[PDB]
Amino acid sequence: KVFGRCELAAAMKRHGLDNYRGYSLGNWVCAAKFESNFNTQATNRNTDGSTDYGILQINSRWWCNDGRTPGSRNLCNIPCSALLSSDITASVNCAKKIVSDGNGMNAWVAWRNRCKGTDVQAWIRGCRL
Ligand SMILES: [Cl-]
Ligand SMILES: [Cl-]
Ligand SMILES: [Cl-]
Ligand SMILES: [Cl-]
Ligand SMILES: [Cl-]
Ligand SMILES: [Cl-]
Ligand code: NA
Repeated sequence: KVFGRCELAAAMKRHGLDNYRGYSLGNWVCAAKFESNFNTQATNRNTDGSTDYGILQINSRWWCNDGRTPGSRNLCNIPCSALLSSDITASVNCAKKIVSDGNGMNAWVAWRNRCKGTDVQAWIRGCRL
């Protein structure tokens, strides 16, 4: 499922991401934007053998199980495929866990490089929320 911008904002908010751990909706949507282009089915293989999954490109090295990342953990306790669903609940819950890990949204390299310190609220501007 490729979400529209305001559609994803709405879904993220309904799942309590809005201002979760102090990050406004604009951050999460911006992050989704540059991480996956709003596509629940986005995957990317990393050089170390791990894989990024879903709308927030959650990584199998720590957070999910894809059965093909030797030495990895499954801290969100889900198969990585659940992160690819048209339903963002799993991605959202797992993201709440990541963003509490100690380093906030810096855990997403695209957020740090492309969203952090920008006018993130542009990302939810005009959305009926
Ligand atoms: Cl699609
Ligand atoms: Cl939309
Ligand atoms: Cl915002
Ligand atoms: Cl991650
Ligand atoms: Cl594995
Ligand atoms: Cl923080
Ligand atoms: Na894993």
